[PDB]
Amino acid sequence: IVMTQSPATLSVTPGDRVSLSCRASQSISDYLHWYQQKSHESPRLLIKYQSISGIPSRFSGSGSGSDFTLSINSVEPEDVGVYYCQNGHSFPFTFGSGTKLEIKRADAAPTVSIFPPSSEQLTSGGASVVCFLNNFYPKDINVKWKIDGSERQNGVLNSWTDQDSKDSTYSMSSTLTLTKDEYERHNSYTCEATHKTSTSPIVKSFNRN
Amino acid sequence: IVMTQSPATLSVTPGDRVSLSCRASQSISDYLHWYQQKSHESPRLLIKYQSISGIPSRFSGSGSGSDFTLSINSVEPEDVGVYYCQNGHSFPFTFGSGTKLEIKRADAAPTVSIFPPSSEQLTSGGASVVCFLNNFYPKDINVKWKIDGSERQNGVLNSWTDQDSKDSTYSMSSTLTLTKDEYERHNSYTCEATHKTSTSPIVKSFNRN
Amino acid sequence: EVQLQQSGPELEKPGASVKISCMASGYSFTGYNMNWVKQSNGKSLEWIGNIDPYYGDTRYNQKFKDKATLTVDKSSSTAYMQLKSLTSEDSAVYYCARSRGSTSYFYGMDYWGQGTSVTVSSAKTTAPSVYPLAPVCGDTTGSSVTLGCLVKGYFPEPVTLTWNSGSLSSGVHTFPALLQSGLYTLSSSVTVTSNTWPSQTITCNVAHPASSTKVDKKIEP
Amino acid sequence: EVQLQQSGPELEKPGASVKISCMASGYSFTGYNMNWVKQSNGKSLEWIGNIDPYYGDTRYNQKFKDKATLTVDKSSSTAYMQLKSLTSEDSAVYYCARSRGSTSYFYGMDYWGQGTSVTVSSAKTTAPSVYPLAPVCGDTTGSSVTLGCLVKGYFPEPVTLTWNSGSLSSGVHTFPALLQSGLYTLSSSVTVTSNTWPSQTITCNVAHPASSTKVDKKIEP
Amino acid sequence: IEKKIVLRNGTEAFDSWEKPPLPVYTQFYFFNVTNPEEILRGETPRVEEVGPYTYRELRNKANIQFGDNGTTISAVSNKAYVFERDQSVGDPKIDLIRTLNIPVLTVIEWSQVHFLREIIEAMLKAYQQKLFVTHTVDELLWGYKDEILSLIHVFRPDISPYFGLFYEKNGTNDGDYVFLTGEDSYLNFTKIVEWNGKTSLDWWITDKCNMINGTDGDSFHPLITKDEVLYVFPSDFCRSVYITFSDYESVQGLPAFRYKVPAEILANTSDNAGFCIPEGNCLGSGVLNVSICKNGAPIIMSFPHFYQADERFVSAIEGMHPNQEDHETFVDINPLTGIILKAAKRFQINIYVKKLDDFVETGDIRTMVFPVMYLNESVHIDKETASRLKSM
Amino acid sequence: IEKKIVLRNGTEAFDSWEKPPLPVYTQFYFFNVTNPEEILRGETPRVEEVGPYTYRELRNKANIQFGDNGTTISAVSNKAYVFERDQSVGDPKIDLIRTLNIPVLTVIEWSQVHFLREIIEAMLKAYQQKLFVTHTVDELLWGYKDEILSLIHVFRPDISPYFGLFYEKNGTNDGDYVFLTGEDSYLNFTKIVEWNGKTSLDWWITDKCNMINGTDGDSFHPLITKDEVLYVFPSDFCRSVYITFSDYESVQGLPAFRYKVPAEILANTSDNAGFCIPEGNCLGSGVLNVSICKNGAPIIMSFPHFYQADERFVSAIEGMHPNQEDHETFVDINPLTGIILKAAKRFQINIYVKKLDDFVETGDIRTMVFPVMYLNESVHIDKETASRLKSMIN
Ligand SMILES: *[C@@H]1O[C@H](CO)[C@@H](O[C@@H]2O[C@H](CO)[C@@H](O[C@@H]3O[C@H](CO[C@H]4O[C@H](CO)[C@@H](O)[C@H](O)[C@@H]4O)[C@@H](O)[C@H](O[C@H]4O[C@H](CO)[C@@H](O)[C@H](O)[C@@H]4O)[C@@H]3O)[C@H](O)[C@H]2NC(C)=O)[C@H](O)[C@H]1NC(C)=O
Ligand SMILES: *[C@@H]1O[C@H](CO)[C@@H](O[C@@H]2O[C@H](CO)[C@@H](O[C@@H]3O[C@H](CO[C@H]4O[C@H](CO)[C@@H](O)[C@H](O)[C@@H]4O)[C@@H](O)[C@H](O[C@H]4O[C@H](CO)[C@@H](O)[C@H](O)[C@@H]4O)[C@@H]3O)[C@H](O)[C@H]2NC(C)=O)[C@H](O)[C@H]1NC(C)=O
Ligand SMILES: *[C@@H]1O[C@H](CO)[C@@H](O[C@@H]2O[C@H](CO)[C@@H](O[C@@H]3O[C@H](CO[C@H]4O[C@H](CO)[C@@H](O)[C@H](O)[C@@H]4O)[C@@H](O)[C@H](O[C@H]4O[C@H](CO)[C@@H](O)[C@H](O)[C@@H]4O)[C@@H]3O)[C@H](O)[C@H]2NC(C)=O)[C@H](O)[C@H]1NC(C)=O
Ligand SMILES: *[C@@H]1O[C@H](CO)[C@@H](O[C@@H]2O[C@H](CO)[C@@H](O[C@@H]3O[C@H](CO)[C@@H](O)[C@H](O[C@H]4O[C@H](CO)[C@@H](O)[C@H](O)[C@@H]4O)[C@@H]3O)[C@H](O)[C@H]2NC(C)=O)[C@H](O)[C@H]1NC(C)=O
Ligand SMILES: *[C@@H]1O[C@H](CO)[C@@H](O[C@@H]2O[C@H](CO)[C@@H](O)[C@H](O)[C@H]2NC(C)=O)[C@H](O)[C@H]1NC(C)=O
Ligand SMILES: *[C@@H]1O[C@H](CO)[C@@H](O[C@@H]2O[C@H](CO)[C@@H](O)[C@H](O)[C@H]2NC(C)=O)[C@H](O)[C@H]1NC(C)=O
Ligand SMILES: *[C@@H]1O[C@H](CO)[C@@H](O[C@@H]2O[C@H](CO)[C@@H](O)[C@H](O)[C@H]2NC(C)=O)[C@H](O)[C@H]1NC(C)=O
Ligand SMILES: *[C@@H]1O[C@H](CO)[C@@H](O[C@@H]2O[C@H](CO)[C@@H](O)[C@H](O)[C@H]2NC(C)=O)[C@H](O)[C@H]1NC(C)=O
Ligand SMILES: *[C@@H]1O[C@H](CO)[C@@H](O[C@@H]2O[C@H](CO)[C@@H](O)[C@H](O)[C@H]2NC(C)=O)[C@H](O)[C@H]1NC(C)=O
Ligand SMILES: *[C@@H]1O[C@H](CO)[C@@H](O)[C@H](O)[C@H]1NC(C)=O
Ligand SMILES: *[C@@H]1O[C@H](CO)[C@@H](O)[C@H](O)[C@H]1NC(C)=O
Repeated sequence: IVMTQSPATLSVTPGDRVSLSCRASQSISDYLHWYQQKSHESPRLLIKYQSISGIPSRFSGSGSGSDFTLSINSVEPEDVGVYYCQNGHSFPFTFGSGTKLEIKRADAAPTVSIFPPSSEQLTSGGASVVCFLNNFYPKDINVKWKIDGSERQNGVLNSWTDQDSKDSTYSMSSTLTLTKDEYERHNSYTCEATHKTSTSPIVKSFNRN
Repeated sequence: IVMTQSPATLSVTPGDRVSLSCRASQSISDYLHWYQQKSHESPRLLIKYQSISGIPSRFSGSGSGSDFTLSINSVEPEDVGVYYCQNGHSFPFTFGSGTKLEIKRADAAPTVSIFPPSSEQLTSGGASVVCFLNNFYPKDINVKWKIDGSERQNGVLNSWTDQDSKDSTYSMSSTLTLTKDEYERHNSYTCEATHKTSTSPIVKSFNRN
Repeated sequence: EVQLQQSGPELEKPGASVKISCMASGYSFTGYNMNWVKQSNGKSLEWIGNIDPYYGDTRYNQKFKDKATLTVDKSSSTAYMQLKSLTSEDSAVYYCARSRGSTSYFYGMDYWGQGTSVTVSSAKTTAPSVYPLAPVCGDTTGSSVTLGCLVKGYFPEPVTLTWNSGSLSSGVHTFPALLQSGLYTLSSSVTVTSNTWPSQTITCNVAHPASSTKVDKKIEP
Repeated sequence: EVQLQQSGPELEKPGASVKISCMASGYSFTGYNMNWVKQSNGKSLEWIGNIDPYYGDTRYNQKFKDKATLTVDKSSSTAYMQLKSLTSEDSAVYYCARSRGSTSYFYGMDYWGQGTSVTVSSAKTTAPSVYPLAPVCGDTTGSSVTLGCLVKGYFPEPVTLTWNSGSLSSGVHTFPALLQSGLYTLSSSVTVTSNTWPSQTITCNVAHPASSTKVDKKIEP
Repeated sequence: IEKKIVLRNGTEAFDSWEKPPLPVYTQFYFFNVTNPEEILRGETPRVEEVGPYTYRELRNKANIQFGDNGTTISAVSNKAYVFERDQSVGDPKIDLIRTLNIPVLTVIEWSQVHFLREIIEAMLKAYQQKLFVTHTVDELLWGYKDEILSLIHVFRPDISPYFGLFYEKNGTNDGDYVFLTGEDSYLNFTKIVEWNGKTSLDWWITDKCNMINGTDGDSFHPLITKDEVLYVFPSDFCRSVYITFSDYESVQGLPAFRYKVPAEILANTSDNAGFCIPEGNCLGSGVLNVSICKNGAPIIMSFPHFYQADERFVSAIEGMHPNQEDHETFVDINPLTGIILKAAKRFQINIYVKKLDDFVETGDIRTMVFPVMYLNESVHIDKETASRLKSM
Repeated sequence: IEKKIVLRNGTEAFDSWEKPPLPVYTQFYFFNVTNPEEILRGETPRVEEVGPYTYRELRNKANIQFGDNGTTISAVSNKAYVFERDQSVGDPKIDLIRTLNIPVLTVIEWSQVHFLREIIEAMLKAYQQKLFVTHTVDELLWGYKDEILSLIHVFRPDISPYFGLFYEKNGTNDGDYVFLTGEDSYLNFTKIVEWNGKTSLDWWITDKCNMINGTDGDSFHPLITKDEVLYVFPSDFCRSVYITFSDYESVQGLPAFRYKVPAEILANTSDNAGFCIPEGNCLGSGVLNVSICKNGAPIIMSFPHFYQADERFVSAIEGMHPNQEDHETFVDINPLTGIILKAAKRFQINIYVKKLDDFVETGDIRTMVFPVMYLNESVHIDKETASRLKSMIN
């Protein structure tokens, strides 16, 4: 009953023909279902038995027995997500592992804002400083926290945004959480990010005044 | 199959007990239900087959064969309403005319209040003088609208409320509908009303000023 | 428990028809009888008919057999009543209540519904107009100060009224509706301490269902 | 319109049991199988089973099967899961979806409910303390200014973040939370033009279900 | 001087009328389902043409008694069916076909309309039923016992457990009849007056559509002119149908007129609005709901391969190729004597099918008019009679 | 000594063991309901006694093969009930009796727990049923067709359309039966070792309740002491019951001990807690839930008029007067030979009846153990069998 689908992450320019192969150890006749899941959405049916269905797009699928294929005429930025084939012929209808495709867009530098700890958090005993990286490509990026000449590799939390369905741009927050009195020992503070665009890193800083 | 029985009205007393009978054209054995309907509520069962209840408290039922009798041993002002029988025997069961259970109390002086027509009503073209007589006992009372010593028996509308559940007091609204031209010709407007609670007529008055 | 929610108040012209529902809840519907009762404003409680979901029984009183028909609903246990060839005499409040078994004598209506007002009249609806009733000038010293709210010429009944949206029920007095020339009217009175006013604002909260409206008038001292 | 509405997010002690419900609408529930699917954080859906209330059967996956008992969806309108012998590895999101399939051939899953994040852990529920994030000083003469919300130290998931009662949705994306010493932490970065600040007040709205909190902090200039 | 046609105990037309010397042949054509498993998934069906399976009719006239002054006559027409093999393709008792399980579609139409709604539904969930059955040909038209109907026969021993398109019509009649003979006038020769005790139908809506006009289609009144429109009441089609003139055509030595059914017998013309049994949708042109006269079954009547019909009825099924000279229904009469020479009446039986949420046996099936079987009933005048019609 | 009591071919005790000489008589007593409609209002029922319809039993045994060394025997006993009009009050084929429509309560139970849930419940809503039906006395215990079981006979010909209490129990056995004999030791003279291929019961919960201690019921082991707690397995009671000492009595010319049934049987001690098949939801003391015993019925076993039962069951039905010597069950046995002298065994059959919101047939009836019928199977020795018992020692 077990089945697998390749590959594991694609990149489309976009607007290209894409091949998505789903192969099953056992023969299924023509019962494949191909679902699509987005970021925070429940999966949705696309093609019923490698035949047109649903009602909202071009996507097409073919094949018979084993070795099935799902293909797209041209890729739009609103097709980002994961795709799962479905065994229909034999119980348990066994879902396949995810494909999941990344979407390729024009390289764009990240615009960064820096935020000192708020007056509310200071009088409470904590001192987390926040740095926001917004709308960039590609996803790969390294941030460098250095309070002064000293560099920080500890107590840094990084949360990544999944690319937008409208314009494929990633976002990211780099929070540097610190103890109140540990914050109150060094004057300046610097957040800076290094991207593929512009070997010179983007640098933002402030002082404790 | 007509019912009828001890019709139909009274005022026990925050103490003494009551009866309220019900007669049957046929024998009907022991099938009478005795519903209670308060002032503004749906009817609520009370006594089943001249013995049973439900969850309504200290009530009782006696009699069988052809005649029946309700009974309240303690009697408080909260059970002022109407009580109907129902033949459960040969349909269509039908009901009784009902008996309204009043309650006596100490004499009460009414709170007369007089209101000239509103300014928002005058710009709309009408003129009505409202006169309220609330919180009083007993029910018997009449009003007399005098304007410039006139008589004004026409164009008067009165509404009577029923006994309150808490303090057994009535209330009456009395409203003198009028045209703006008629209002703007005379100037003195009184709504005096006599009651058992006092010698002479209680009068709240005002004149257009 | 065992809620009974009846379909709201309805107006229909003489010769038309009305369908009301009682929409049961909180018990197994397939077991109980669900009687219908017509209590004219005079209270002349009348027994209309009996349905029986388990067997599809039909028995009605022969004084209403030519007028009303009772239908089922299985699911939602709802229960309908079809009033046919309306007369101004059918202007009534129609309740409904549970019963059980039969095949002989009758038991009793355990739990009743709220009631539906049926006005059979050939008059059009009319939006209520509300006029605030402020006391006479120079009333001045009193332990309490009484004031009123006038709702004139609104049809048809009913018309919920409330003082400061259910916060005030101390000295409130809702008066019954009286009508002439095909237009209902009423008023309401409430008594408050003399010192509050006008430091705390007082608003009259009325609402009409038949013509979906709801108004409010702050009292002007 | 099928409006498969499920359900409440939950937590439970290791070794306890939790029950879920799908409560579908818009179609005659009978003859529709109503499948259940679980999804770990690492996606890769796995199909647990179905019911099919018309004939009255059940179909489970054997290896996975010991844990869950898909009780009869009560031929009324609702689906039951009832997971037992909870393990920390079972923390995932549980979806459900109907099927029009008859007998041995799958007809695919028409519509899906939004799913329920079941968190198996023995941890206390805690309230989030939020801190508005105003940007530096110097008046930000450039076109755009950026603000943030921090909502640190809360449990469990999720918390709902909205800007200015929900009106402002055009320019902000919210970042996933991060497990830090048994608590959560997420930030949300809103971007607006400098034309409307700080005269036009923009505020962060944080609502935590489990702890029953509702915070509205105003960004100081 | 044409009184030799008149129906009486003496004339030579009575000998022709008690047992027609012409042999009538009836041939059945079934539609075999190629892809039954793909219809439930929601795809277009594919059917195959099987046949002919030809039977020969044994037409008699029993229970004859003259009425009134001799201006009316009564009789019942018993029809038997001898199996002719040399014109059939195979043995109907050996040759299987796979069509709709019509018995279980009727009990769902009875389910709704609250005939036994509660008990019917409960049995269905306990005894699972296939939407497509496979029975021999000899069983589909000559009765076969169904599981569902048999269990319903227990509660109500008035509905037979067997099912058949021509169930127990072998050797029996189709109601009482009384015919207007020719003394009155030649225009009502063998004309229909009364059927079973009701002067007119009452299955349909309008009084027009329930009227019984013309003859039973077996004979006509002499002196036929190409002006008029002859009306015919087939006992099976549940309505009175009229046939209009086409053009001249001869059979044997005799001259003849060619009468064919028009296309507005079945269109949604406002004249046929009273034929769709719910005031409103008439299901379309070229088709007729004949559910009321059958036992509530969702049976839909039409022309073979949906001839003279709409176009969405033909594309909704693979295998339907309508054309004239194959599926057209005609009657060739003699304009002099009104005696019929050659004919070909072609009816088709269908089942209205739709995906129903309350029942799984339908699945995601398309809403359509699924065909099952059709036939013609034909007659070709013998050679020895072509010389007998003589000396006017 | 008393090695004459064990059974081989030719022993005087073997011939009596095969075909019993003592005439066994069975008398049935029914409870005619007086106010049915009133019970459907949530009232207290009113029943009347309609006994006795005496039936003389014919006992004999077939299929007898001595196994092992001869220490084990196997047999099957038969019961044929011949009616005796003289000692009976009225004719069972004429007199009518009115109780609960037990069949329609059985399928409700089969509906309650599953089985043919939807199709019965639909059919019940289709075909109108009364709670109290009136059939003849002979019809109740010897079978009648009614309506439902005739219609359920169509879908599952498994079950029979006929319902009855002693339905077709004439001429058949109570299943297989393999006994012991006093060859190895007289202690286990007629001790049952296995009923129907099972060395223990399976109906109940705990291992102790499911045991089969004792004898078939109408024979005992010689040399009994007046402190013995003798066990006995009646097939109709679905459990092992024991009997203790009462007082001394002399039947005919022989001395005997009168053993009776204690109140701890069917009581509410922890020893009877394993019979609470509702898993610790036992009813009041004195009633046994022998539903699984019986098909699926909610048949409650008790002593006549609820003797040795709780006070709640007696007051719940008007017309119940328990007392000794009328509703006690006793057995007087010769202490020497252990041979039954005079015995009187009295069982009662009840039906659990409560009102259900899913069935209007119940109406507003009370939740109670409703009584139906009780019977006395009495056997008493005569002089020609006692004057034969002149054997003191030989
Ligand atoms: C081909 O031909 C057949 C036969 O003519 C058509 O079937 C008819 O049409 C529909 C079937 O879909 C039937 O209409 C419905 O019947 C149900 C049963 O009504 C009976 O039962 C109730 C209660 O038991 C009685 O009170 C009543 O007097 C009837 O005896 C009803 O459930 C429906 O009721 C109502 O629905 C709406 C409310 O939602 C109302 O507004 C309507 O006015 C209606 O009253 C409805 O009546 C009809 O009965 C069938 N006739 C027969 C003789 O069987 C097929 O539809 C047709 N096929 C096509 C494709 O057209
Ligand atoms: C006297 O003794 C008899 C038995 O000897 C008792 O009857 C037993 O007790 C109850 C009946 O009241 C039964 O328990 C119920 O069984 C139902 C059916 O279970 C079957 O069906 C399911 C689903 O198809 C199968 O998966 C399962 O394996 C079984 O085959 C259940 O559906 C019931 O659950 C429901 O009811 C209970 C209330 O009891 C609720 O709490 C539940 O939430 C749910 O709503 C329940 O489990 C039991 O099966 C009966 N046994 C027999 C052999 O009949 C009498 O109760 C007892 N009388 C007295 C007075 O003590
Ligand atoms: C099998 O089981 C049944 C049921 O228990 C027994 O039937 C009962 O038999 C006993 C003993 O005969 C009856 O008890 C007696 O009741 C008498 C009541 O009056 C009856 O008298 C005659 C019958 O002769 C009827 O015509 C009349 O209508 C009444 O029915 C009492 O008179 C008896 O009292 C005597 O004995 C007691 C002993 O303590 C003394 O206190 C008295 O003073 C007096 O001496 C006696 O109480 C009982 O009524 C029967 N029940 C029924 C329902 O009929 C069988 O006897 C039992 N065994 C056999 C072998 O059948
Ligand atoms: C009763 O109904 C059946 C069914 O309609 C009917 O049988 C049909 O007979 C006709 C004529 O004998 C057949 O049509 C022929 O079909 C073959 C196709 O395989 C063609 O080769 C024939 O073509 C010749 O004739 C045509 C005349 O227009 C020419 O166009 C052509 O070029 C050839 O000359 C001819 O079309 C038809 O196939 C059968 N149908 C079936 C299903 O068997 C029967 O005749 C009717 N009446 C009687 C008394 O049985
Ligand atoms: C229709 O009925 C007729 C007679 O009622 C049947 O014809 C006879 O069938 C038997 C048995 O096959 C033959 O022995 C006779 O010779 C037939 N009679 C004639 C005149 O040929 C006919 O078989 C029936 N048809 C069907 C399909 O049942
Ligand atoms: C039976 O009655 C007549 C046949 O003459 C048909 O109704 C006629 O319809 C045409 C066109 O609408 C009218 O011009 C005629 O006046 C109608 N006749 C009468 C007598 O009014 C009717 O349709 C026939 N029945 C059927 C089923 O066709
Ligand atoms: C058959 O004809 C009727 C009219 O006699 C059709 O009803 C009309 O449908 C068209 C749709 O193209 C509308 O424009 C008309 O206004 C409709 N007329 C009425 C009176 O409703 C009916 O739809 C036709 N049947 C089918 C199956 O199409
Ligand atoms: C069948 O087995 C024995 C009979 O001896 C009963 O259990 C005995 O109970 C007493 C006190 O309750 C214990 O002291 C004995 O040890 C028990 N016997 C054994 C072997 O453990 C048991 O209850 C009997 N069962 C029935 C249904 O009568
Ligand atoms: C039978 O006895 C059991 C206990 O052996 C009863 O259960 C107890 O009920 C009493 C009420 O009087 C409580 O005080 C105890 O706490 C209960 N104990 C247990 C273990 O449940 C049971 O109620 C008795 N049955 C009847 C019908 O009275
Ligand atoms: C016979 O036909 C004539 C003329 O067509 C007609 O007037 C007459 O009514 C017919 N007879 C009957 C009984 O209809
Ligand atoms: C009965 O005989 C002796 C005497 O008590 C006993 O030990 C033995 O176990 C019993 N025999 C059987 C077969 O149970």
